[PDB]
Amino acid sequence: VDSKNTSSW
Amino acid sequence: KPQQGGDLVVGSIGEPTLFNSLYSTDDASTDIENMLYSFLTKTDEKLNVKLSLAESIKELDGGLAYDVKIKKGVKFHDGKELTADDVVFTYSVPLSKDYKGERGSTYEMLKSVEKKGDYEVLFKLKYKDGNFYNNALDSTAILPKHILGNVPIADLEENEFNRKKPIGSGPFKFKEWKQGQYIKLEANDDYFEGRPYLDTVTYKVIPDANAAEAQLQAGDINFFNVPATDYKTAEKFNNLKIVTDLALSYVYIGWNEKNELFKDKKVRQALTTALDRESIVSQVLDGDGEVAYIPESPLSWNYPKDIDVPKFEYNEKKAKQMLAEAGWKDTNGDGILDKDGKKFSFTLKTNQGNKVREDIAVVVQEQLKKIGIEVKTQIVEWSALVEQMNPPNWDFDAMVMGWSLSTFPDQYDIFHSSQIKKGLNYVWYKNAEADKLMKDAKSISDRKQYSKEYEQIYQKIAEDQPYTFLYYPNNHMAMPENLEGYKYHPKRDLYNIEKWWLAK
Ligand SMILES: [Zn+2]
Ligand SMILES: [Zn+2]
Ligand SMILES: [Zn+2]
Ligand SMILES: [Zn+2]
Ligand SMILES: [Zn+2]
Ligand SMILES: [Zn+2]
Ligand SMILES: [Zn+2]
Ligand SMILES: [Zn+2]
Ligand SMILES: [Zn+2]
Ligand SMILES: [Zn+2]
Ligand SMILES: [Zn+2]
Ligand SMILES: [Zn+2]
Ligand SMILES: [Zn+2]
Ligand SMILES: [Zn+2]
Ligand SMILES: [Zn+2]
Repeated sequence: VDSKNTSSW
Repeated sequence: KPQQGGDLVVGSIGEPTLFNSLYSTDDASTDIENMLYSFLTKTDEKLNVKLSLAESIKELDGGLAYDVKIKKGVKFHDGKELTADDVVFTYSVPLSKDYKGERGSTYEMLKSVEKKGDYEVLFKLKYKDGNFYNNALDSTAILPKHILGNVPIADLEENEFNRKKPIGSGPFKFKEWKQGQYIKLEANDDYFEGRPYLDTVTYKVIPDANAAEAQLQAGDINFFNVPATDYKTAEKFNNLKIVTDLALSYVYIGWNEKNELFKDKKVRQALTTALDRESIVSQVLDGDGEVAYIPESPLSWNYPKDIDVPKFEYNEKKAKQMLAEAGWKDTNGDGILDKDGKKFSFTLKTNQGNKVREDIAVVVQEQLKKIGIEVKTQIVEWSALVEQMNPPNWDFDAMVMGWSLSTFPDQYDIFHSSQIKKGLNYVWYKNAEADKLMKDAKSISDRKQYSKEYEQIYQKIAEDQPYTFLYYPNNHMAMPENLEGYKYHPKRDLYNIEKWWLAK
């Protein structure tokens, strides 16, 4: 599965 | 043993934008997509590719084609059978000249996609690229052609299907999206692997980590990624347990090279050198997390075990010297560096509700002030910030941000210069030598050879500092103490949620 902008951390 | 029933209420600090894997770029969207839709494959908690919608996949022509048989009797939420037509439709969309999404990288190796029978499809590739089997197949949500098959591809992203009328074949069906508040989904009674045990899943938008922690305490939400600083508080809460491990992610500062301030490699290296990243982790994460020096997660088989990359360890006087060498010095007694009639002043953005990142932004402002760099901080709502960073906007000077990394390690999507115009190279990074290495790496089949050549790519990215790499975060997943069937997945927080149940 591919890269995604992540909100957490 | 497993018991049907119950309602999970998942707290999220970011609101989704839309539910369509061909257009979404953000993890909140992706969380909902993985509940609504099905995928030919699925990467499990050990990061192995498993068949999901596919009955079988045969690699042909040394990796230049894939023959895929689809399970029969799978239904969309409208009761209609999912067939090869839907798979051919979905994967053909990004091959159109009219495709306007940011996910082109995932499909650019495809030459064509052909129907070979009611439940059979042949994928043909222009060249070998492991991203197809290892990323495209598990990332591509299958859409219903009988709904979307005649929408002009130029207009597909705007269609109401993607927001409040989605129809998928996944384990949960769309019920309601109350904008700014929640998305409610209901168990799909006709799901092909059997109905979920949970009756409903609610994705509750709370763009304030402290408020979400308070709701968790009160029982208003019952599933949440608790910030590390709140661990000792939350572990005392009633009716909950916390599962903790490394996330498949890193957090970074993206320096937008559209901005004059960040075009010079030596300046970017200086900015990293000016930042006490160990103190950031100690201060802001209470020591929970490790400083990052490589654009890959330690979980990855490709993570370089024995590489000495430049680290740009904190050294305030060296940063000052490097900036002076790069032409920056205060020439007007105002305390802030000056060059060619320009002052070193910019805005650092991050996302509303991530208190850790908000804190990091303030710490960066303070640390860079010490070397005469002026930073304004700005907190922006998640969906808006995603829109701002993406093409055609790139509307940021710098940002504190994270990646949920691909499970198949390939930096091309993020750092190859071809991905600036319509992909994920939001910071306008270009190293022609790195471009070549990343492109050529795609043809290397053996993993040892691949990992060995990737040492050079890591060196170049590290040397160039297109980002300041900050840390590798850990997840702290709070859930009901009676939740059974849960397995920790480092990328998908709600992995296999259809298999979780509440013991009663
Ligand atoms: Zn877009
Ligand atoms: Zn042909
Ligand atoms: Zn053919
Ligand atoms: Zn037929
Ligand atoms: Zn159909
Ligand atoms: Zn149009
Ligand atoms: Zn029912
Ligand atoms: Zn608050
Ligand atoms: Zn921890
Ligand atoms: Zn440590
Ligand atoms: Zn000045
Ligand atoms: Zn806040
Ligand atoms: Zn704080
Ligand atoms: Zn060279
Ligand atoms: Zn999530």
